[PDB]
Amino acid sequence: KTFFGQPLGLSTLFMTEMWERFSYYGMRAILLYYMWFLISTGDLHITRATAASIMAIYASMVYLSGTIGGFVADRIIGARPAVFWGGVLIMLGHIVLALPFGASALFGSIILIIIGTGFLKPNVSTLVGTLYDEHDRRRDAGFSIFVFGINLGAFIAPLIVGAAQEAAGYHVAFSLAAIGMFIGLLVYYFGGKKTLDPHYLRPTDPLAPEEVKPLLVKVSLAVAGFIAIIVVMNLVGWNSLPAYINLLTIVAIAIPVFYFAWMISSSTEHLRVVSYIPLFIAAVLFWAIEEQGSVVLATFAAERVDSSWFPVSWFQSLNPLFIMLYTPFFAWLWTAWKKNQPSSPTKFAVGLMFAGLSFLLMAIPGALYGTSGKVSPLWLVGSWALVILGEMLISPVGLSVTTKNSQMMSMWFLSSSVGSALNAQLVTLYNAKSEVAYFSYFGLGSVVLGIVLVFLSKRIQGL
Ligand SMILES: CCCCCCC/C=C/CCCCCC(=O)OC[C@@H](O)CO
Ligand SMILES: CCCCCCC/C=C\CCCCCC(=O)OC[C@@H](O)CO
Ligand SMILES: CCCCCCC/C=C\CCCCCC(=O)OC[C@@H](O)CO
Ligand SMILES: CCCCCCC/C=C\CCCCCC(=O)OC[C@H](O)CO
Ligand SMILES: CCCCCCC/C=C\CCCCCC(=O)OC[C@H](O)CO
Ligand SMILES: CCCCCCC/C=C\CCCCCC(=O)OC[C@H](O)CO
Repeated sequence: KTFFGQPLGLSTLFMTEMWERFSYYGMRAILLYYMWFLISTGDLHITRATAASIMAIYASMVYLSGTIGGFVADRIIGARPAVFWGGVLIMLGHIVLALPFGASALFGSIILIIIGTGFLKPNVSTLVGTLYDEHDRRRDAGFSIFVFGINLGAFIAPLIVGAAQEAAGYHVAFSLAAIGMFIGLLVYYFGGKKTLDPHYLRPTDPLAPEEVKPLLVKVSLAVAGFIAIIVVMNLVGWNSLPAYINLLTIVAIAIPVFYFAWMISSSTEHLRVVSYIPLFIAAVLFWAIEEQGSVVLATFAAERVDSSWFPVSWFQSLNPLFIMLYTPFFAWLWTAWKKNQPSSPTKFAVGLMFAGLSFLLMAIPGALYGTSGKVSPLWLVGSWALVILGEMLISPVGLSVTTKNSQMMSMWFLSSSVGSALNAQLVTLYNAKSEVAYFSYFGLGSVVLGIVLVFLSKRIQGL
């Protein structure tokens, strides 16, 4: 008796992540429109450009805390309570938005989910591995099934939460995301006791008595500095929301920049570290375009599409839908393609070009029909079809390339945060008048950088 040939404990983690992703993407399917609504009622005193910028840097920070939660579980609290309390914090963030408050609660909600997701996201995946003994061949299949639950929860969420918003408003819709995470907690708590190893109720590499003080020193310096920077900013008058967004952008980009300067400074090993830079650049750019689906394309869906008969947030389901459609294809493909399968950097290259083609595609309707009318939903369908096609190329191979150390490995995960941070800047350039320029410009540029990468793709391979 199994769960698709896997240990029964996988079903518990399948359900857990499905409902967490449900809560996350259900919220992000409507959060932008929600901010638009608050602005329209004079409740939220920002521009739409700023609102969209918030979406991007919010994503960026969620990914950033994700690279930290694994450490916290392994060394301090344990993987299983990390997931649980991470879940509680996520639920609370959604609770906060369900309350009769308005713009005043946006910050508290965002902070809660950033921290909570950071605790839950990397450690659920960790617990999936713990189901299999070392050298169990089912491991790949198991993680593949787990990912399917992630995509599934991301697919039904905008459909259900978006419908709820249309029916009963934002506060009810947000409460459904909260309920979703709660379901995840229910199945996780009572399901984990039955099948998860008690070993992971505690940290696996707990701090040694001599390790505690320098860690405390380390984290307290970082906080002190961060606080100091925020102090100076307010003194010199750089205390607007765009200013803080710029600060987090800087932090998000400085972290990998420092790591690269750190590695390159500290002979044969070296060339590869330099060799990874164009790949890391290609990763950031792909994620940038891909992350804009919930921001720029969300705006385009709400303003430029004949979507009078269905909740416009439903467009956010296309991303995980195409992932699920493409997945069993590429599974077969990389297997059947035995003879001369492309290298990992080529995938990176072609992947970025596809993401670039997705934006180029979106430039056509405005150039052909103008940007004052509305166009068919199919333009967006085609765009997501393309960029997900690019994801199938670069995503399954991403951590594979970069692992050919500990900070270096984290940097694949950070490419997601940096592309999103870059988005916090670029996304403010998009509007009705600049639409055709925006898409063409960043579309062509991405393709060319993919063109460059394929030229470079052999030297890097050999290394
Ligand atoms: C792997 C999939 C490849 C997909 C790439 C591109 C395919 C889809 C392109 C979208 C064509 C636009 C649809 C035009 C249409 O239906 O007519 C409506 C007209 O009013 C235009 O707004
Ligand atoms: C919120 C809905 C779930 C019901 C749980 C009620 C218990 C309330 C407080 C105590 C919870 C601490 C649990 C920590 C933990 O590691 O749980 C995970 C493990 O037991 C199962 O996977
Ligand atoms: C451990 C408990 C988890 C419970 C999750 C939270 C959900 C429970 C109740 C949801 C509240 C519904 C929203 C109330 C509301 O004001 O709706 C909108 C109203 O203003 C008019 O449309
Ligand atoms: C199995 C492959 C099927 C699709 C081929 C891949 C993409 C190549 C070309 C797609 C079309 C490019 C955009 C042009 C376009 O949609 O024009 C539409 C009309 O202008 C709308 O009335
Ligand atoms: C592999 C996909 C191939 C798809 C078909 C080729 C697409 C090439 C260019 C499409 C964009 C052309 C739009 C028309 C346009 O902008 O006209 C401009 C006029 O001068 C404006 O007054
Ligand atoms: C399906 C595969 C790839 C399809 C994408 C091919 C599209 C080719 C070029 C993108 C759009 C062309 C730019 C149009 C343009 O800049 O003209 C200016 C407008 O008239 C006004 O802004």
